[PDB]
Amino acid sequence: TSKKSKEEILELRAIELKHGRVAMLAVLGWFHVAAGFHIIGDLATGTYL
Amino acid sequence: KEQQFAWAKAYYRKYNQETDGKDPKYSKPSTGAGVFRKFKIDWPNPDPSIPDTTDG
Ligand code: CLA
Ligand SMILES: CC1=C(C#C/C(C)=C/C=C/C(C)=C/C=C/C=C(C)/C=C/C=C(C)/C=C/[C@@]23O[C@]2(C)C[C@@H](O)CC3(C)C)C(C)(C)C[C@H](O)C1
Repeated sequence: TSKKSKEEILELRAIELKHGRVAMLAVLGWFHVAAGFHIIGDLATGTYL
Repeated sequence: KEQQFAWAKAYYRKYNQETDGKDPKYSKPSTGAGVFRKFKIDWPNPDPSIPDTTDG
């Protein structure tokens, strides 16, 4: 960011925040499904995923 | 009157049914009878304490 302009810095922060939020939700869902608790898939496939 | 009610009884026996014929399954219990697993109500992550056998 040393040579970037303000718009580029704001876009970098937007990318960072989108990735961070997606990653937080991803970890939540990953642990949720790794604990079992995967009902949508269970019901859709008729079997325990 | 005896003949009248004899004819009435004949007509009753011919045209009337004891029961509507509803499926017996709707009368059988589901919970507490030991046959819970048949209905697959709690299949995802089933409760271990409930016996797996469906014999009742
Ligand atoms: C990065 C996020 C992310 C991604 C990519 C996925 C992807 C997937 N999940 Mg999900 N999941 C997530 C988060 C995520 N999950 C979270 C946070 C939870 C709750 C802890 C779950 C709980 C969950 C279960 C219980 C199951 C899945 C399953 C699945 C698969 C099928 C889709 C489905 O219906 O699940 C989605 C189900 C949900 C309950 C998702 C809830 C999402 C919350 C409410 C966040 C909403 C954010 C919102 C849109 C933000 C606003 C933005 C807007 C203003 C622009 C798929 C691979 C299935 C699977 O793989 O089974 C083997 C399955 O059974 N997920
Ligand atoms: C009736 C029936 C069935 C059914 C059904 C139904 C109705 C199922 C419903 C499922 C449902 C309701 C599933 C929701 C998923 C939501 C997800 C994954 C959201 C992700 C959200 C994400 C990844 C968000 C990301 C971002 O927001 C972040 C973090 C920041 C923003 O800047 C940018 C974006 C927007 C990218 C069975 C049970 C399947 C089988 C049975 O036989 C018959």
